Amino acid sequence: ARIAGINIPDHKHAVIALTSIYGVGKTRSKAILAAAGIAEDVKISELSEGQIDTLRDEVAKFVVEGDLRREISMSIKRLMDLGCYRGLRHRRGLPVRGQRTKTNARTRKGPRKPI
Amino acid sequence: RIRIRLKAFDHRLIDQATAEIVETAKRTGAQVRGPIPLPTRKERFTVLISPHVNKDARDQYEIRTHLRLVDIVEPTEKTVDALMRLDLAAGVDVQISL
Amino acid sequence: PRRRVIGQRKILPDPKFGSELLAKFVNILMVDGKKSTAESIVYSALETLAQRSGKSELEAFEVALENVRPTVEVKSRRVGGSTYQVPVEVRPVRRNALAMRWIVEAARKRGDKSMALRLANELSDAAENKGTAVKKREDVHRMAEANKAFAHY
Amino acid sequence: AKQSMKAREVKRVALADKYFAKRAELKAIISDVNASDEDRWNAVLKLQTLPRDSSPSRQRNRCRQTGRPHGFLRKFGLSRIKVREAAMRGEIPGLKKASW
Amino acid sequence: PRSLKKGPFIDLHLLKKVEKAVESGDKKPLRTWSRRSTIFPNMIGLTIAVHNGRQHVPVFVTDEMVGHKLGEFAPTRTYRGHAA
Amino acid sequence: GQKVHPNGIRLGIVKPWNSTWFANTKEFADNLDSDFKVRQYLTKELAKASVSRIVIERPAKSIRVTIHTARPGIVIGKKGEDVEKLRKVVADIAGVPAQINIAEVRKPELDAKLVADSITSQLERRVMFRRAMKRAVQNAMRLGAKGIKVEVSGRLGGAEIARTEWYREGRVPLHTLRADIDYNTSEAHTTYGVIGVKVWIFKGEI
Amino acid sequence: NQYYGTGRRKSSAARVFIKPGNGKIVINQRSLEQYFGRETARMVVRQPLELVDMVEKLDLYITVKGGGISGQAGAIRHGITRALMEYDESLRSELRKAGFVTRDARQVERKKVGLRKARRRPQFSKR
RNA sequence: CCGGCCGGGAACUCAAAGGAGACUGCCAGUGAUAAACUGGAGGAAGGUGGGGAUGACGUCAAGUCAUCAUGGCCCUUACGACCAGGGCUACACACGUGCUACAAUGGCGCAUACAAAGAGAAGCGACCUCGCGAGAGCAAGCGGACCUCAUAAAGUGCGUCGUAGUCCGGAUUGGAGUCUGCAACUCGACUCCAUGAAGUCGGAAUCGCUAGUAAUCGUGGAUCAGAAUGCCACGGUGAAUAC
RNA sequence: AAGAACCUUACCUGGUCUUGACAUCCACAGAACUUUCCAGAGAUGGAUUGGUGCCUUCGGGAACUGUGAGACAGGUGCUGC
Ligand SMILES: [Mg+2]
Ligand SMILES: [Mg+2]
Ligand SMILES: [Mg+2]
Ligand SMILES: [Mg+2]
Ligand SMILES: [Mg+2]
Ligand SMILES: [Mg+2]
Ligand SMILES: [Mg+2]
Ligand SMILES: [Mg+2]
Ligand SMILES: [Mg+2]
Ligand SMILES: [Mg+2]
Ligand SMILES: [Mg+2]
Ligand SMILES: [Mg+2]
Repeated sequence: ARIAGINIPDHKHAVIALTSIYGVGKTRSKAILAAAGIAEDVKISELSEGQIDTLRDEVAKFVVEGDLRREISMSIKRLMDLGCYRGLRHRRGLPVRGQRTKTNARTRKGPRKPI
Repeated sequence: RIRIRLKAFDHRLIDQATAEIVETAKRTGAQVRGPIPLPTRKERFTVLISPHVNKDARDQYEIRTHLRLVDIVEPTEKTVDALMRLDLAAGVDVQISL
Repeated sequence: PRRRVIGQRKILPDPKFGSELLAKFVNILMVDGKKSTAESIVYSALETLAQRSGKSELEAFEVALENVRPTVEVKSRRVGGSTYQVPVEVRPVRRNALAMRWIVEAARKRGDKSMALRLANELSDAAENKGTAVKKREDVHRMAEANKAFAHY
Repeated sequence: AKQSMKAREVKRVALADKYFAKRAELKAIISDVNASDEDRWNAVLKLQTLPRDSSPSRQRNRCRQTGRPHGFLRKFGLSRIKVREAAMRGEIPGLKKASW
Repeated sequence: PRSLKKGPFIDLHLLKKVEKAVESGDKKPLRTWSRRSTIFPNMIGLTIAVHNGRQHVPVFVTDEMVGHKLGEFAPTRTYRGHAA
Repeated sequence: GQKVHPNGIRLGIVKPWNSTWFANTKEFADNLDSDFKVRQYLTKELAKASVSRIVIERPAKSIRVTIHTARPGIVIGKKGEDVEKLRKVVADIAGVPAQINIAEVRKPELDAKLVADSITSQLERRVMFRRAMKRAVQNAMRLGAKGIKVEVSGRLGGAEIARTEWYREGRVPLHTLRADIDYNTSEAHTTYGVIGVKVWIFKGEI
Repeated sequence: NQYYGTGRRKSSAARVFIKPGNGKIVINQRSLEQYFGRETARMVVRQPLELVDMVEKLDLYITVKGGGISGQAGAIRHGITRALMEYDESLRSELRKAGFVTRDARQVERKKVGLRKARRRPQFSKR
C-alpha cells in the first residue's frame, strides 16, 4: 500500500489505486498490473506482500512522483530561461498551445479580477 | 449484352428518349429489358440571398438527375449500328457499354 | 390556446400490466426520451414495493397515488394591488398527473442510490403518508384552506 | 474583386500547370520511404527553390463572373449571388427552387 | 510538428548563409526573414537577426535552441498590459 | 417586401429553361462560363437587333444557339453574312462547332425583355418616364395581353430622391404558378445614374 | 395459402406472410424474443393477434427493413393488420375500432433554415 | 462453399413514371329555408391531412458603393502594382450564440441489434501487412441502386464502480508522434503516455417548444491541401401540458 | 465569412515598379517554348544551353514576348442621405 513512496488506497481496485501515483494513469496502471500478473479488479489490501513487491518493481520502471515532477519542472524552466514564445507564455501564465485570450483562458489566467 | 445509360435533367424528355430507344431496338429485331428507372440524384444547394449579412435568408436549389437503363440482350448486328447512329436529342447524355 | 384542443393523444397501455395510468407514470418519469430506461426503473420499483408490502403492484401503486392526489388547488386571479389565490377543484386527470409529478419530483430529490430504489421507497412512504409528495399535497390543501374565502368565484 | 486580384489568380494557375510535373516528382521522392536520406534532403531543397505560386494550394477559387473569393460553389464556378441570378433567369440547366 | 520522414526544414538561402558564415568565421549578424527555419546543430554562436514584422530581433544561437524554429525567439506582438 | 423571381419560381412548371445541356461535375463550370461568354457577346454585338431570348443547347461537343429576336432580317442580314460571323465567333468562344438559329418573335409588344429594352432606350433618350410607361402598357393591352405591370425605379427625371412608380392594367397574378407571367428586367444608364425597369406580362393560364 | 400484407411506420417497411400453423413468429429469420429487446415492441407486434384472439392458429414469416426498433414494431403491427384484412374481411370493424388499420402518417419533420431543428429556434434576446 | 450464393421467379420491399383518392362527398342535428358549425359513418388520410415554396400596397430616407453595376467627387512617381515577413489568432476586462459538464435515468469494460440521407476522378479509397493509435506500404473496385466513404449511436445482456470533487468532469500543461501543405514559431487538426483544473444544477433576470414537436443519440454534405462545438440536411428513441 | 499558416488580404514594416499585374490601340525588335548558373528574403536583375516556327499577298500578317511615348488602364478610395 506504499508504492513509489506514496500511500495508495487499500479499499479501491488495483487499477484505480495505482492511478494515485503521479505518473500513472489508467493505461500505465493496466500495463503494470499485466506485467506483474495481478488481476485488475483485486483490492490492494488483498494482495500478497510478494505481489506488492512485484508491483514496486514494475512501477519502478516508469518515471513517477518526484523524478517526473522535477523533469517537468526542468522542461518548463528551460522554456522560461530560453525566452522563446512558449517561455514567454509560461512566464505570463497565459495559454501556451495557441488558444484564444480575447475571452475564456480562465484556467491559465485565474478567476475574474475586476478593474 | 448492350447497356444504355440515359442521364437527363428532365423526366419528360428522358422518357421520350427511352421510348424511342426501345422502339428502335425493337424495330431492329432485338429484345429489350426495360426501361429501368435508377434513383434520381437530387443534388441540393443552399445559398444566402442577401449580398450582405442576413444569414437566415436563404434559397435552396435542387438539380434532379434522372437516370434510365436500357438492356439489349441478343445484340443484333443491325441493332448495334442503329443505336450508335440514332443520335439522341440534346439534354441527354447516353453512355454505351458492353 | 384560444381555440380548443382535440381529444387527448392516445396512450398505449404498458406491456407488463396493461394500465394506461402506469403508462402515464412511465412517460412522466421518462427523461430525454429514454422510455426503455424509464420502464425498467418503474417496473423494478413496482416489484420491489409489491415484495416489501404484499399488495399487487397495480393496487399498491393506486394506493400510493391516492394518498398523494389532491382535490383542490390554488390559481392566480387579478383584481388589484394583490393577487387572489382562488381555490379551484381539480379534475381527475389533472389529479393523477399532479400526483405522479409530485411523486417523481420527491423520488428524484431523494438521496438513495438507484432511482428504482428511490421510487420504491418514496411510494412506500406515500403508502402511509410520509413522503415529500404527501407533504406537498398537505401544503396544497392547507394553502387552499387558507384562501377558502376566495372560493365563491 | 479587383483586376489585380484576378490577374494574380491567373498567374498562379498558369504557374501551377507549368510546374506541376516537377512538384509531383519531388513530392514523390519526399513521401517515398525507400529513398535515401541524401535524396530526400536534396528533394526538399529543390522543392524550396521551386516558386511558391506553383503550389496548387496557393490558389483560391473565385466566382468567374466577379472574382469574389467567398461563397464559392465548385459545381457552378460562381458565388452564391451569381448562382442565384443565373438560376432565376434560367441560365442553369435543370436547376430550380427546391421544396421538400 | 513536421513529419519525421521529411526530416527537418531549413530554408535554402538561410542554410547557404549559415554554412558560409560558419566556414568563414564570426561575421555580421545574419539578417534573415526565414522565421520558419530550424536551428541546426552547427548554428551555435551565430547572432541572427530574425524578422518579426518590422524589426530584425537579434538572437544569439546556443546549444539548447537546436531543433526550434528561429521565429520562436523573435516575438511578433507587443504587449505591456492594460491600465498599468 | 421582396418578391420571388416570376421566372425562377415557375421554371419547372410553366416555363422552359434558357439552357438545356446536360453535363456532369467535370464539365458544368466550364460550360456555364462558356454559355455566359456567348450570351454576353451576342447581347453586346446585337444590342441593335433587339434580341429577346437566347437559348443554348450542347448536343454532343457542339453548341446550338437559338436567338429569339424581333428583327430576324436585321440579325441575319444579306443572305447570311452576319450570322456567319456571329457563328464563327460563338464557335471560337465556346471551343466547339456552333450552329446559330434565328427565331421569329412576333409582337415585340408582348415580350417583357423587348418592352424593358424599349423603355430603357427611351429613358436614355430622355423621354418622360410616365409617357414611356403609359405607352408600353397601352401597346401591350392593345396587342391583347391579359395583363401587364410596368415598374420604373430610380432617379426619375433628374430627381435627387430616387422613387419608384409602376403602372398596371388587367391581371398580373404573380402568386399563381400556372399563370403565364413573362417577366424581365433592364437597366438604363442615364447621365443621372441607373434606372431600373421591370416588366411583368400575364398572357394566360395553363 | 399464404396471405400477405405490407406495413409501414416512420421509415420502416414490413412484409408479413401469414399461414395457419403452430403459432411460430419469425422476424428476419430470427425469433421474436431475440429479435426485439423491448417488451413494448413485442406487445406491439402481438397486439392484433391478441385482440382478434387468433394468436396461436397463425404462423408469421416477416421481413422488415428501415427505421428503428419502434418503427419496425409499428411496421410489423401494420403488416399483420393488413394481412388479416386480406385474410378475412369480417374482423375489419374490430381492427378499425381498435385502431390498427390506420397507417400512422407521422414522419420526422424536416429541418428548416434559421432554426436549430424542426422548430427549436435559436435563443432570442432583445439586446 | 447457408452468403440471393448461383439457376430462376415479377409475387413482395424498393426505384421511377403515369393514374386514383379527400371533395364538407354522404348521414344526423344546429342554423335566417344561406354561409357555416357540432358530431357520425366510410376511408390510409376529415375538415386549408403534416411540412415546404409562395412575402400584397407600403414602413424603417433599414442593410450593402466590400459580390456586381453605377451618377458625382477624389488618388495617379499614386489612395494603383509586385514581393517577403507580421496582423486579422493580440487580453486587466464586458456582452451575445453555442459545446462539454456537474453524474448512478450514470461512468467503464465485454458481446450485440436497428437507420435515413448524402458525397466521390490530380477523388472516395476495399482487402492484406505494419503501428498501441493518429497513420504508413503495396493496391484492387468505382464517375457509382454495383465500389469506397462507412462497424450508426442512444438501445439491449453481464460485470464493475456505491455518492466520493469520485473509474464524474475534461480544461490546462510536459514529453513523444501522424497527416496535409514550399512551409504547423506567431497560428492546424489528430494520436499515445502523463497532468488532471473550475464545476456539486447556477442571483436579479431571461429563451425555445404543443407534436413525432420539445428533449436526447448519432450520420452526411457545402466551404476545403489541411483546418466545425458553426451552417445546411438525415434518420433512431420520444413525452407533459393546454381549465 | 460555405471554413485568415503563406494565398485569401483589403491592414502593418520594409525591398522594389511606374502606360503599369490586368484592356484596346501605335511603332520597333524577336517565333514561341524549354533547360541551366549567379546575386538577392523574395520581388527583381544578370546571363544563357538548347529553340528560331505555325499560314503566307512566298516580302506579311496570325499568334506569344520585350522595348519605346501615349489616349488610358487601375482604386476592396468617399458617398446605400
Ligand atoms: Mg472592378
Ligand atoms: Mg485554400
Ligand atoms: Mg444563427
Ligand atoms: Mg397561397
Ligand atoms: Mg452603414
Ligand atoms: Mg475574426
Ligand atoms: Mg473519465
Ligand atoms: Mg467533403
Ligand atoms: Mg474539409
Ligand atoms: Mg432529429
Ligand atoms: Mg496572411
Ligand atoms: Mg436605404
